[PDB]
Amino acid sequence: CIYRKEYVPMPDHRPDFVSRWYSKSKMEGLPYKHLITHHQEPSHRYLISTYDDHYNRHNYNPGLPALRTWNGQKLLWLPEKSDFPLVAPPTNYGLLEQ
Amino acid sequence: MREIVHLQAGQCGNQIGAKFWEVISDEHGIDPTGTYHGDSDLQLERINVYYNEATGGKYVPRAVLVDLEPGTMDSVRSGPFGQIFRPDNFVFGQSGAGNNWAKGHYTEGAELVDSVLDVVRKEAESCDCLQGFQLTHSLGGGTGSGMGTLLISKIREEYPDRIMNTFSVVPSPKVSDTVVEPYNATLSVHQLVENTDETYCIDNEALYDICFRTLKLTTPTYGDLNHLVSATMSGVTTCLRFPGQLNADLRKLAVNMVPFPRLHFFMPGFAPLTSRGSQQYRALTVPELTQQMFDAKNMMAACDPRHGRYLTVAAVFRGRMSMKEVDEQMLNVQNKNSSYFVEWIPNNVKTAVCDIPPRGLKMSATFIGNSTAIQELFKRISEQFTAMFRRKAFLHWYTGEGMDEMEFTEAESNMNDLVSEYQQYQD
Amino acid sequence: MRECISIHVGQAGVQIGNACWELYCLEHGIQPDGQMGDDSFNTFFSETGAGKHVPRAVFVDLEPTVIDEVRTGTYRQLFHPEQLITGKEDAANNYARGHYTIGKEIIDLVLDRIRKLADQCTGLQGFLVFHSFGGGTGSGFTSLLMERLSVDYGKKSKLEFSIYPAPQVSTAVVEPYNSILTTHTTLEHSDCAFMVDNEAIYDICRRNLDIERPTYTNLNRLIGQIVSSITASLRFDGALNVDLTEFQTNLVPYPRIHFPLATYAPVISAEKAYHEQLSVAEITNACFEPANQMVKCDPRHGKYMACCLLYRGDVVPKDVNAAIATIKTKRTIQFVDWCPTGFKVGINYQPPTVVPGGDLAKVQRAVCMLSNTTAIAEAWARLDHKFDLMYAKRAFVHWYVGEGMEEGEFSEAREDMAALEKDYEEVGVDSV
Amino acid sequence: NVYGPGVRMGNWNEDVYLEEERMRHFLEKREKGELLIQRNRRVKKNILRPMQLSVSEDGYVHYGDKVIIVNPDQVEAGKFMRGDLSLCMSPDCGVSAVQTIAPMGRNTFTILNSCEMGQVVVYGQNFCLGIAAGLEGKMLYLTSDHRTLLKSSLKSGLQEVTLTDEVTHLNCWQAAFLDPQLRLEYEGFPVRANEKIVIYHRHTNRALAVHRNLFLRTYFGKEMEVVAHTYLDSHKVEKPKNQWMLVTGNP
Amino acid sequence: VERQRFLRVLQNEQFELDMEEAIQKAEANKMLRDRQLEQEERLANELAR
Amino acid sequence: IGVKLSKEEFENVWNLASKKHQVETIRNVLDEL
Repeated sequence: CIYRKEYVPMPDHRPDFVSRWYSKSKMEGLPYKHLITHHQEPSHRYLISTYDDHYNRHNYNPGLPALRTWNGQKLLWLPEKSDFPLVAPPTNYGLLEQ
Repeated sequence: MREIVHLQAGQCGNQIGAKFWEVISDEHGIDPTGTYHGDSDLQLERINVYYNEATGGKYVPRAVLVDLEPGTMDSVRSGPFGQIFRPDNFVFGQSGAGNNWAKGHYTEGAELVDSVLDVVRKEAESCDCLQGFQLTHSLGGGTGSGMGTLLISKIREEYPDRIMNTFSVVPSPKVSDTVVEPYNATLSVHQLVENTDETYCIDNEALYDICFRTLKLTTPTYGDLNHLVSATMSGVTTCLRFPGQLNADLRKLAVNMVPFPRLHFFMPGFAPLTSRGSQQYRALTVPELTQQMFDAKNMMAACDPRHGRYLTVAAVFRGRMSMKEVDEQMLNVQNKNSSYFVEWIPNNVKTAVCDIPPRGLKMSATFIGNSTAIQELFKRISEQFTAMFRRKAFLHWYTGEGMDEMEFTEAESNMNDLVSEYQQYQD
Repeated sequence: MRECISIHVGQAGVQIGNACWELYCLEHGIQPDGQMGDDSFNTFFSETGAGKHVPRAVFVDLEPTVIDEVRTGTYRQLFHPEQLITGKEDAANNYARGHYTIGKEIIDLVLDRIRKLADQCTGLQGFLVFHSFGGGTGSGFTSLLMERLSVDYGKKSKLEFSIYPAPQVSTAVVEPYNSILTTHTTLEHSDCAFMVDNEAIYDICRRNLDIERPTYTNLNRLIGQIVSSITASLRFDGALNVDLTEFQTNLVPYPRIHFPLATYAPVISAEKAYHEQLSVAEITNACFEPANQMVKCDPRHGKYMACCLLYRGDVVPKDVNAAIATIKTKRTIQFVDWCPTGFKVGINYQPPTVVPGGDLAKVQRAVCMLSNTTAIAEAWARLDHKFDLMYAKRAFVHWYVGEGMEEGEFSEAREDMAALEKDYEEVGVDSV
Repeated sequence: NVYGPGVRMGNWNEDVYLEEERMRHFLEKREKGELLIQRNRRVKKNILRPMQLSVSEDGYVHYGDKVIIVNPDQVEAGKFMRGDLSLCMSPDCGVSAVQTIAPMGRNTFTILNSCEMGQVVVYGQNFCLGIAAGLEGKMLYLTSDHRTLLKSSLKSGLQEVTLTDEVTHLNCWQAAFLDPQLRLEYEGFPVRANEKIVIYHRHTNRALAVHRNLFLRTYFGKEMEVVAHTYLDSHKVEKPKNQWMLVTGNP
Repeated sequence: VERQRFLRVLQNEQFELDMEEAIQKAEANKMLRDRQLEQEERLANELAR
Repeated sequence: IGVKLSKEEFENVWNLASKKHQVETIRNVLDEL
């Protein structure tokens, strides 16, 4: 009969597991979620606060200590203003220790 | 200096707070194993705002994580951040509501409210000093709009003193996703007015613009779009968590933004956006950030802001900056076009400062606005509403589990009188 | 723990559930002898101490040749010894025998095993009936069960995939009586009645898949894939999953509207799939062409009311919004005034697993629309028309009166159809 | 409408920059060695070290003899692991039983109140079982404590057995005979190598067991559960669950 | 269980894909070029000779 | 021509070329084997 014709068993029609797992990240995109909003140049530690920089830190170290040179094209006294100091490690003050 | 209690519900909100509770984990240097491996001793300062403690030095959030379906709760703790969320802070049923507001607000989403009400007072009484309640959900279904906007009526029964802030998702204008949206959109807007203070309106047609026209990708999806909303969240409360020049908070924001008992509907933004090709060709300074945060193309709602006026405008800033270049460019933009502000208020733009941007940005901002072209989002619902009520279509999902027509015909007389307030002050 | 206790009634029900449960045992690791990551096979497959999964649905036929052929086929060790129910006599193309005598003699073991399944479950959503309008076992036993179950288990979802008789061509002589009577007795106890035909699938199996001279066994797997992309949301994960309540609450506006039309979009063979480009737009514009409906009706004579796009596979969710947005800008696709949203989308990501050496290929994007239309009243007009020509002669009625039921059901089963078409005409107009 | 990766159509340029930066970051990670592949292969190579046991000059076991711990195939329920399970360190560390028979370095136990590094072992007498992770070079120890309300095994909730660095008296085991009318005659006899002997603790007097009925999916895929609970029948002799054999290498 | 397993698994997938495909393609191309060129060179020169 | 070949490999290549025939033959036998 045609039932005994068509319903011969199939040993070895293993279903795939891979297209579902890849459509998951087609929708999601797992490492992509900082490649969406990161900007400019990659950088791990960039961050420090204003009291600690201006007061306790005593300001930038490798910059020009006295000279403020007036440039040619753009009309500006930059080499003090242009730095916007970012020297050294961030604000550490001894709380991770405690 | 407070803590923050943050509520999440719906199939939406646990796919939005999944991105929210990991930027906060990024900015405080929180690894997904629970501990802290940040770099400074600045991040560890106000860790209490979002992170209770236990033994071993690990920090677990204040997360409330509720949904009728167990469909998405299998997906949020199967992410990278799975051992950072709380185990007994997943509250669920077995059935799913799915697009109706009867069995969210009265029966099937309702018996679990006593399983959300008695988890809040386990934690929100153990917090020493709270600023208020936050919520993120979608109005478009039956578990955010069914349970959360029910609970928004419930938790404001206890504490009237604190401040309700909301991260709502109104339905999109053009292409919608459900035939029964202008009921669940209609009934929860009339819910929101009495019991919420700064209601933020977010769309996905206005965000599928930004990942296309501005940031220039070719496959914008949800995970690409959930993160710009989750950039806004930590860009809001930047001064209760970090020092700066002029600190603001969620009670400083409400005084300078909402004048009125009823004129309290908002519109958000987020400033520094560009492509991935022009990453080094731009200069992230103040004359670039201010130039785009006021523009219509950089806005997270269905607002053309030129067609009306802003009564008020808020802001925040971050990053080691100076103040004169943020003193005059929000003074020029009030001056260069008086057409897009109303005359009877003397100032409009509030300025707030911090010291630190999100990790990777250099300087940041977050635009928050009380425009009166947000009434172009509540005209299309009331156009869609009464052009459905006139044929009385679909109303036997809405008499079948406990509501009447009198919960209906008064749920537009709040939407009419809202727009009847916003049109008085348009010119 | 979200099971779907399904019912298969009649020769039609067992002969389509052969291929349906073929696909359910195909897509998992389920062997055809009980034995065997994901644990979403516990929504159709129980356990024991030997790993042996046994399917949780009921098959009824009073004409036991098909059931004994199943019992002696290759699928003997897998089905339960008891949820396959036989008689020794058929209802034999009448409503009286199936509804009053042969239904009454054996409805109780069906209801016993339904109660055993329903109290061995934990998380049943509703009831899914596969039956036949045009026969004896699939109509009388069907309406007897759908009274005897809606009196007990009350308000719950009821979706009926129904093998409707063909518009022109036919198989048995007196199908108008046995269509009209069971329609009148199903309309008060239905929730959603999905409708399919046979020559309307023969047309598509000739003109799309290019195979000529097909069988019932080559027609059955297209319904066996339609039901699987219907139920796929519980079956695997996704982005916006679908419970059983949203069809029944998104598709029917009124008490007596509930007759949607089914259609299944990406129909093509193996030698042609590798050279055609499976775009989302081309799939969704094939699915609206009236040469691609499973029901032989023309939608241009009426208005749609509500749709349900249910996806499967590698959906790009922006492109679905773009596709609906370019559907909505056409005048050849018309809508009524009162539904301005008029759509629903459900999502799953798993690609459609296709039987080995079939007439279909490994599609990566499956679309099922289950939309309702007011151009099914035209289909009901013909089986009232045939009844009008037949009853005037009082032909064939003695077979009906000679097993208990009166002749006075024949007037009310036409008054019901007249009021139903009155409903369908008064709903689809404009109000001004 | 939509094309492939490389053809110069449409929005290709910003995506070219995108996979350029992702491809370069992935190459930086592979060059540094922070990728899951090379970390995982290094870990598994340092676990599955093909190393050598010690043959026995007689039938008997001495101290210092590098000796496998294995449980014989049994002929109660229909969940079952096929035959000769062995005791293996399964980290995440943990302890379980795996379908293996070769010494591979997470199998290999060194027999450690006795004194001499070579000394014949007897029934009813305390000893310790030692194992070492790769490059740590410090002796781990087989332990199990009296059951509390917070310290229970993984799948079954009986007394659990684990590995610890420290030294105590909750590390000493003693091995006896299964035939219960002869152990008081066997209290001082030397123990032959490959014979079926019960293992019990000295502080709890419970015994180490293998649960062939619940499975532990690991990275290696080989499955069982270990615990300590003494089992007896209705005839009150010890079941085949508790029999253990301390096999040595062939000559 | 599923979460951790599949996460690590697909991370593996992506990385492998990338590195393997790039390296293999590059090697194939350059090597084929070199072989064909040199073979042609020697054979033509010798035939001419 | 740039190919370093063993003596036994050259004898086998000549045998395979003579079996292939009732340069092209030598290059084809070296490519196949």
